[PDB]
Amino acid sequence: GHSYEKYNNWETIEAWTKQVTSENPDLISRTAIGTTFLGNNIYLLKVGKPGPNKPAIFMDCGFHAREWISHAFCQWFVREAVLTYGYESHMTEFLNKLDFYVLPVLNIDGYIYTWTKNRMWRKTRSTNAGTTCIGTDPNRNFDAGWCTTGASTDPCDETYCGSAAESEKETKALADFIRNNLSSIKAYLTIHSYSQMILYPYSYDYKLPENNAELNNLAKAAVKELATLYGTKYTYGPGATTIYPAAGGSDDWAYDQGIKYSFTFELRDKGRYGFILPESQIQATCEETMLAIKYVTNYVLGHL
Ligand SMILES: [Zn+2]
Ligand SMILES: [Zn+2]
Ligand SMILES: [Zn+2]
Ligand SMILES: [Zn+2]
Ligand SMILES: [Zn+2]
Repeated sequence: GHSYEKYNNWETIEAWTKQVTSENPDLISRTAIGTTFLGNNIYLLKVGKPGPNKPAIFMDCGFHAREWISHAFCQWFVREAVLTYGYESHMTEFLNKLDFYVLPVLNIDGYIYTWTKNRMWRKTRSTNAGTTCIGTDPNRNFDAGWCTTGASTDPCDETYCGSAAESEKETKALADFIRNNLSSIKAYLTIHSYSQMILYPYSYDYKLPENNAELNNLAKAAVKELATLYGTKYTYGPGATTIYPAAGGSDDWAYDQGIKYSFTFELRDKGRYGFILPESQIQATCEETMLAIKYVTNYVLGHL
Protein backbone atom coordinates (compact mmCIF):
# COMPACT_ATOMS: atom_id res chain seq x y z
CA GLY A 1 0.00 0.00 0.00
CA HIS A 2 1.20 3.45 -0.98
CA SER A 3 0.77 6.37 1.39
CA TYR A 4 1.98 9.93 1.01
CA GLU A 5 2.46 10.15 4.81
CA LYS A 6 4.79 7.16 5.08
CA TYR A 7 8.09 6.20 3.46
CA ASN A 8 7.41 3.84 0.56
CA ASN A 9 9.79 1.17 -0.75
CA TRP A 10 10.85 1.15 -4.40
CA GLU A 11 8.34 -1.50 -5.51
CA THR A 12 5.61 0.74 -4.05
CA ILE A 13 6.96 4.00 -5.54
CA GLU A 14 7.38 2.31 -8.95
CA ALA A 15 3.77 1.04 -8.87
CA TRP A 16 2.67 4.50 -7.76
CA THR A 17 4.35 6.15 -10.77
CA LYS A 18 2.29 3.87 -13.02
CA GLN A 19 -0.96 4.33 -11.06
CA VAL A 20 -0.75 8.12 -10.63
CA THR A 21 -0.13 8.41 -14.38
CA SER A 22 -3.06 6.14 -15.29
CA GLU A 23 -5.40 7.98 -12.89
CA ASN A 24 -4.45 11.43 -14.23
CA PRO A 25 -3.86 11.12 -18.01
CA ASP A 26 -4.72 14.78 -18.68
CA LEU A 27 -2.02 15.98 -16.27
CA ILE A 28 0.68 13.27 -16.07
CA SER A 29 2.77 11.19 -18.47
CA ARG A 30 5.56 8.76 -17.58
CA THR A 31 8.79 7.82 -19.36
CA ALA A 32 11.99 6.00 -18.45
CA ILE A 33 15.13 8.07 -19.07
CA GLY A 34 17.51 5.15 -18.60
CA THR A 35 18.38 2.23 -16.35
CA THR A 36 20.39 2.02 -13.15
CA PHE A 37 23.55 -0.05 -12.66
CA LEU A 38 21.32 -2.95 -11.56
CA GLY A 39 18.93 -2.46 -14.49
CA ASN A 40 16.04 -0.67 -12.78
CA ASN A 41 14.06 1.77 -14.93
CA ILE A 42 14.63 5.42 -13.96
CA TYR A 43 11.11 6.85 -14.18
CA LEU A 44 10.30 10.46 -14.90
CA LEU A 45 6.89 12.09 -14.56
CA LYS A 46 5.90 15.01 -16.78
CA VAL A 47 3.30 16.98 -14.84
CA GLY A 48 1.19 19.64 -16.56
CA LYS A 49 -1.68 20.22 -18.96
CA PRO A 50 -0.57 19.84 -22.62
CA GLY A 51 0.01 23.10 -24.49
CA PRO A 52 2.29 24.63 -27.13
CA ASN A 53 5.92 25.66 -26.48
CA LYS A 54 5.66 25.27 -22.70
CA PRO A 55 8.71 26.13 -20.56
CA ALA A 56 9.65 23.49 -17.99
CA ILE A 57 10.97 23.12 -14.46
CA PHE A 58 12.97 19.98 -13.65
CA MET A 59 12.94 18.55 -10.13
CA ASP A 60 14.68 15.43 -8.87
CA CYS A 61 14.72 13.60 -5.58
CA GLY A 62 16.61 10.66 -4.16
CA PHE A 63 20.18 11.33 -5.31
CA HIS A 64 21.30 10.08 -1.88
CA ALA A 65 19.77 6.81 -0.82
CA ARG A 66 19.35 7.46 2.90
CA GLU A 67 17.63 10.85 2.47
CA TRP A 68 14.13 9.37 2.55
CA ILE A 69 12.34 12.67 3.08
CA SER A 70 13.61 13.70 -0.39
CA HIS A 71 11.84 10.77 -2.07
CA ALA A 72 8.75 11.53 0.00
CA PHE A 73 8.75 15.13 -1.18
CA CYS A 74 8.73 14.36 -4.91
CA GLN A 75 5.69 12.17 -4.31
CA TRP A 76 4.05 14.94 -2.26
CA PHE A 77 4.56 17.46 -5.04
CA VAL A 78 2.70 15.22 -7.48
CA ARG A 79 0.04 14.62 -4.78
CA GLU A 80 -0.46 18.40 -4.55
CA ALA A 81 -0.59 18.88 -8.33
CA VAL A 82 -3.31 16.29 -8.89
CA LEU A 83 -5.31 17.19 -5.78
CA THR A 84 -5.38 20.97 -6.18
CA TYR A 85 -5.38 21.44 -9.97
CA GLY A 86 -8.58 23.35 -10.86
CA TYR A 87 -9.20 24.35 -7.24
CA GLU A 88 -6.17 26.44 -6.34
CA SER A 89 -5.45 29.38 -8.67
CA HIS A 90 -1.63 29.26 -8.55
CA MET A 91 -1.10 25.54 -8.99
CA THR A 92 -3.62 25.57 -11.83
CA GLU A 93 -1.81 28.43 -13.59
CA PHE A 94 1.54 26.68 -13.04
CA LEU A 95 0.36 23.44 -14.63
CA ASN A 96 -1.44 25.22 -17.49
CA LYS A 97 1.60 27.31 -18.45
CA LEU A 98 4.58 25.14 -17.60
CA ASP A 99 5.55 21.49 -17.37
CA PHE A 100 7.17 19.95 -14.32
CA TYR A 101 9.53 17.07 -14.85
CA VAL A 102 9.56 15.16 -11.57
CA LEU A 103 12.14 12.42 -11.15
CA PRO A 104 10.96 10.69 -7.95
CA VAL A 105 14.07 8.58 -7.27
CA LEU A 106 17.35 8.90 -9.16
CA ASN A 107 19.46 6.46 -7.14
CA ILE A 108 17.04 3.54 -7.14
CA ASP A 109 19.66 0.87 -6.44
CA GLY A 110 20.92 2.71 -3.35
CA TYR A 111 17.33 3.30 -2.19
CA ILE A 112 16.50 -0.42 -2.38
CA TYR A 113 19.69 -1.09 -0.41
CA THR A 114 18.58 1.27 2.38
CA TRP A 115 15.38 -0.78 2.70
CA THR A 116 16.99 -4.20 2.57
CA LYS A 117 20.52 -3.98 4.01
CA ASN A 118 21.79 -0.60 5.24
CA ARG A 119 19.53 2.31 6.20
CA MET A 120 22.49 4.72 6.11
CA TRP A 121 23.72 3.97 2.57
CA ARG A 122 24.36 7.11 0.48
CA LYS A 123 26.01 6.19 -2.81
CA THR A 124 25.07 4.21 -5.90
CA ARG A 125 25.57 0.43 -5.93
CA SER A 126 28.03 0.20 -8.84
CA THR A 127 31.37 -1.57 -8.59
CA ASN A 128 34.84 0.00 -8.53
CA ALA A 129 38.07 -1.26 -10.09
CA GLY A 130 40.76 -2.64 -7.77
CA THR A 131 38.56 -2.77 -4.66
CA THR A 132 35.43 -4.44 -3.25
CA CYS A 133 34.14 -1.06 -2.01
CA ILE A 134 30.83 -0.18 -3.66
CA GLY A 135 29.36 2.99 -5.06
CA THR A 136 29.90 6.53 -6.28
CA ASP A 137 28.38 9.70 -4.83
CA PRO A 138 26.04 10.78 -7.64
CA ASN A 139 26.25 14.39 -6.47
CA ARG A 140 30.01 14.35 -6.95
CA ASN A 141 29.75 12.70 -10.38
CA PHE A 142 28.78 15.62 -12.63
CA ASP A 143 31.05 17.58 -14.96
CA ALA A 144 31.36 20.63 -12.67
CA GLY A 145 34.90 21.18 -11.37
CA TRP A 146 34.83 17.39 -11.26
CA CYS A 147 36.70 15.71 -8.39
CA THR A 148 38.60 18.85 -7.28
CA THR A 149 37.21 19.85 -3.86
CA GLY A 150 34.85 18.31 -1.29
CA ALA A 151 35.04 15.06 -3.27
CA SER A 152 37.16 12.00 -2.61
CA THR A 153 39.31 9.98 -5.02
CA ASP A 154 38.95 6.94 -2.72
CA PRO A 155 36.19 4.54 -3.92
CA CYS A 156 35.70 3.46 -0.28
CA ASP A 157 34.67 7.00 0.72
CA GLU A 158 31.17 8.44 1.00
CA THR A 159 31.94 11.36 -1.37
CA TYR A 160 33.75 9.27 -4.00
CA CYS A 161 33.61 11.19 -7.29
CA GLY A 162 33.61 8.08 -9.52
CA SER A 163 36.05 6.96 -12.21
CA ALA A 164 35.08 9.90 -14.47
CA ALA A 165 32.37 12.56 -14.73
CA GLU A 166 29.08 10.84 -15.66
CA SER A 167 30.61 7.40 -15.01
CA GLU A 168 27.37 6.35 -13.32
CA LYS A 169 24.48 5.17 -15.46
CA GLU A 170 22.09 7.26 -13.35
CA THR A 171 23.96 10.56 -13.66
CA LYS A 172 24.62 10.00 -17.37
CA ALA A 173 20.88 9.40 -17.86
CA LEU A 174 19.97 12.61 -15.99
CA ALA A 175 22.61 14.71 -17.77
CA ASP A 176 21.52 13.31 -21.13
CA PHE A 177 17.87 14.18 -20.47
CA ILE A 178 18.70 17.72 -19.40
CA ARG A 179 21.00 18.27 -22.42
CA ASN A 180 18.27 16.94 -24.76
CA ASN A 181 15.71 19.33 -23.25
CA LEU A 182 17.92 22.31 -22.41
CA SER A 183 15.74 24.78 -24.78
CA SER A 184 12.68 24.20 -22.57
CA ILE A 185 14.06 23.65 -19.04
CA LYS A 186 14.25 27.03 -17.27
CA ALA A 187 14.85 25.88 -13.70
CA TYR A 188 16.51 22.92 -12.02
CA LEU A 189 15.58 21.89 -8.45
CA THR A 190 17.27 19.05 -6.61
CA ILE A 191 15.95 17.78 -3.29
CA HIS A 192 18.21 16.51 -0.48
CA SER A 193 18.35 16.29 3.30
CA TYR A 194 19.25 17.40 5.89
CA SER A 195 20.16 20.82 7.38
CA GLN A 196 17.37 23.21 6.24
CA MET A 197 19.03 25.16 3.42
CA ILE A 198 18.33 26.57 -0.01
CA LEU A 199 21.60 26.53 -1.94
CA TYR A 200 22.54 27.81 -5.37
CA PRO A 201 25.82 27.82 -7.38
CA TYR A 202 28.69 27.60 -6.92
CA SER A 203 29.87 24.71 -4.79
CA TYR A 204 32.87 23.56 -6.87
CA ASP A 205 34.85 26.79 -6.46
CA TYR A 206 34.60 29.99 -4.46
CA LYS A 207 33.05 31.98 -7.30
CA LEU A 208 29.62 33.49 -7.90
CA PRO A 209 27.07 33.13 -10.74
CA GLU A 210 26.43 36.15 -12.99
CA ASN A 211 22.89 36.46 -11.59
CA ASN A 212 23.99 36.09 -7.96
CA ALA A 213 21.91 39.02 -6.68
CA GLU A 214 18.77 37.59 -8.32
CA LEU A 215 19.36 34.08 -6.93
CA ASN A 216 20.18 35.40 -3.48
CA ASN A 217 17.00 37.47 -3.35
CA LEU A 218 14.90 34.58 -4.64
CA ALA A 219 16.34 32.14 -2.10
CA LYS A 220 15.83 34.71 0.69
CA ALA A 221 12.18 35.17 -0.28
CA ALA A 222 11.60 31.41 -0.62
CA VAL A 223 13.09 30.85 2.86
CA LYS A 224 10.75 33.54 4.25
CA GLU A 225 7.76 31.93 2.53
CA LEU A 226 8.67 28.48 3.90
CA ALA A 227 8.87 29.88 7.46
CA THR A 228 5.32 31.27 7.32
CA LEU A 229 3.76 27.86 7.93
CA TYR A 230 5.51 26.36 11.00
CA GLY A 231 8.36 28.80 11.66
CA THR A 232 10.97 26.38 10.29
CA LYS A 233 14.27 28.24 9.87
CA TYR A 234 16.30 27.77 6.69
CA THR A 235 19.59 29.35 5.69
CA TYR A 236 20.49 30.14 2.07
CA GLY A 237 23.32 31.14 -0.22
CA PRO A 238 25.97 29.90 -2.65
CA GLY A 239 26.86 26.31 -1.82
CA ALA A 240 30.58 26.71 -1.16
CA THR A 241 30.08 29.25 1.66
CA THR A 242 26.65 28.16 2.94
CA ILE A 243 27.27 24.45 3.52
CA TYR A 244 30.75 23.53 2.18
CA PRO A 245 32.79 23.40 -1.05
CA ALA A 246 31.85 20.33 -3.06
CA ALA A 247 32.70 19.60 -6.69
CA GLY A 248 30.68 17.60 -9.22
CA GLY A 249 27.19 18.67 -8.10
CA SER A 250 24.22 18.52 -10.45
CA ASP A 251 23.01 22.04 -9.58
CA ASP A 252 26.37 23.60 -10.57
CA TRP A 253 26.43 21.50 -13.73
CA ALA A 254 22.86 22.47 -14.68
CA TYR A 255 23.69 26.14 -14.11
CA ASP A 256 26.79 25.86 -16.30
CA GLN A 257 24.53 24.49 -19.08
CA GLY A 258 22.65 27.80 -18.98
CA ILE A 259 19.81 26.93 -16.58
CA LYS A 260 19.75 30.22 -14.67
CA TYR A 261 17.58 29.11 -11.74
CA SER A 262 19.35 26.16 -10.17
CA PHE A 263 18.76 25.29 -6.51
CA THR A 264 19.53 22.54 -4.04
CA PHE A 265 17.03 22.09 -1.22
CA GLU A 266 18.23 20.52 2.03
CA LEU A 267 15.11 19.57 3.96
CA ARG A 268 14.45 18.90 7.68
CA ASP A 269 15.89 18.59 10.20
CA LYS A 270 19.01 20.20 11.70
CA GLY A 271 20.39 16.98 13.17
CA ARG A 272 18.09 15.70 15.95
CA TYR A 273 16.93 12.84 13.70
CA GLY A 274 19.03 13.70 10.63
CA PHE A 275 18.43 11.17 7.85
CA ILE A 276 16.04 9.08 9.94
CA LEU A 277 13.41 11.82 10.07
CA PRO A 278 10.26 10.24 11.51
CA GLU A 279 7.23 9.55 9.33
CA SER A 280 5.24 11.81 11.67
CA GLN A 281 7.16 14.77 10.17
CA ILE A 282 6.52 13.95 6.48
CA GLN A 283 3.32 16.01 6.20
CA ALA A 284 4.68 19.17 7.83
CA THR A 285 8.03 18.98 6.04
CA CYS A 286 6.37 18.52 2.67
CA GLU A 287 3.72 21.20 3.16
CA GLU A 288 6.21 23.90 4.17
CA THR A 289 8.58 22.86 1.34
CA MET A 290 5.66 23.19 -1.10
CA LEU A 291 5.51 26.88 -0.24
CA ALA A 292 9.16 27.41 -1.19
CA ILE A 293 8.85 25.35 -4.39
CA LYS A 294 5.68 27.21 -5.44
CA TYR A 295 7.40 30.53 -4.68
CA VAL A 296 10.31 29.67 -6.97
CA THR A 297 7.89 28.36 -9.62
CA ASN A 298 5.83 31.56 -9.57
CA TYR A 299 9.02 33.60 -9.86
CA VAL A 300 10.22 31.61 -12.88
CA LEU A 301 6.78 31.92 -14.55
CA GLY A 302 6.79 35.69 -14.00
CA HIS A 303 10.32 36.37 -15.25
CA LEU A 304 10.51 34.39 -18.49
ZN1 LIG B 1 -1.17 6.39 -2.71
ZN1 LIG C 1 10.91 -2.65 -11.51
ZN1 LIG D 1 21.97 14.56 -0.27
ZN1 LIG E 1 23.28 17.40 1.14
ZN1 LIG F 1 -1.21 20.61 0.98
